[PDB]
Amino acid sequence: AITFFKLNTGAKFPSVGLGTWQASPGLVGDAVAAAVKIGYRHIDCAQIYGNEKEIGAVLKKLFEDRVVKREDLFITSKLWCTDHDPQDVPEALNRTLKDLQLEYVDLYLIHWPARIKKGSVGIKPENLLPVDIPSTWKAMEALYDSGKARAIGVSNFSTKKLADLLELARVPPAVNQVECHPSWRQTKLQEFCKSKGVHLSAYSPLGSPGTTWLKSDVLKNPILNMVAEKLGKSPAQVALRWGLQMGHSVLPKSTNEGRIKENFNVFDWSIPDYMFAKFAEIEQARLVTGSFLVHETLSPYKSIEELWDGEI
Ligand SMILES: NC(=O)c1ccc[n+]([C@@H]2O[C@H](COP(=O)([O-])OP(=O)(O)OC[C@H]3O[C@@H](n4cnc5c(N)ncnc54)[C@H](OP(=O)(O)O)[C@@H]3O)[C@@H](O)[C@H]2O)c1
Repeated sequence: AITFFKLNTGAKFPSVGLGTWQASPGLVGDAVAAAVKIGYRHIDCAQIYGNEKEIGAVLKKLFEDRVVKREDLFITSKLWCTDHDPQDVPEALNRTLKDLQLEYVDLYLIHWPARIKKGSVGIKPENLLPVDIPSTWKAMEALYDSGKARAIGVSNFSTKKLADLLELARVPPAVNQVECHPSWRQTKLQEFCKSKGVHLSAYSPLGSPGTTWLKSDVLKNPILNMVAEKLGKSPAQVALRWGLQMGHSVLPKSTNEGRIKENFNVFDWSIPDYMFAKFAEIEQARLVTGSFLVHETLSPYKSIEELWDGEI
């Protein structure tokens, strides 16, 4: 069925989470409510998504109304690039906790391996700062030690950056949340993660078709669509079930009730082995390049290639 994965802390991580990037403050509450009512037990959040207060207000209502108990939900949030200095780390989590109306998060992630100055809404390369992941991770470890974050992890870390952190960390990252879908399979990183006991969690598992500045080609892939037609499932369902069968969690985002439901119905069927093999020939390209962190003169990362340590 593949309904959860065990983290290196022992915690059960539900395998399908509701994504909330680009879910507006006006729509995200009803989306979270609908998702939890349908059976989702995992919500992927971030301070930078601009909607944690609205998520918190609905979580409060769901708990009060006895739809779910806090202990049965898995809530992830992420430390934004402005808040990597160790002094700023616990303040950043405390703001997220206040907004989400929680006493702890189940998972707290370093969102990207980069620092940015406070004080611009927009990102400009002038505001990029030198990076110090070991120092930031030590501050994350204190949040884990105190129970404010029951698990800590990273996001957008290449194999090399994750390896470098693992070599020196006291608390190993529980999760590395990265772009992963049939057009960006991440087999190298997944294998490394598995060997080290780190769970890989897939963002943009549908290829983020609603993002205007990305090509919308993942759910249109002919191999994927043939499998969908043969099994009587939607292209999104096939993409999601594929991810589960590859051994990673998936974080599909929707603000539409029907799609939220559709995306969760990925446990009562499977992609048969021979059909599954066909996915291996889908052309590969990374959609989310992290170009906002890349600059020839002003950044620790002079190119996209450097940001991903060649994983492009
Ligand atoms: N750590 C990171 O740096 C990072 C980066 C990117 C994403 N993420 C996380 O991962 C989540 C998922 O990634 P994502 O939001 O980029 O994209 P995604 O989940 O791959 O795709 C979401 C898009 O697909 C549409 N959609 C959802 N279900 C569908 C279905 N059944 N059929 C057809 N279209 C469907 C949505 O529209 P509707 O909303 O209208 O249904 C939306 O436009 C994010 O929301 C966020 O939580 C993290």
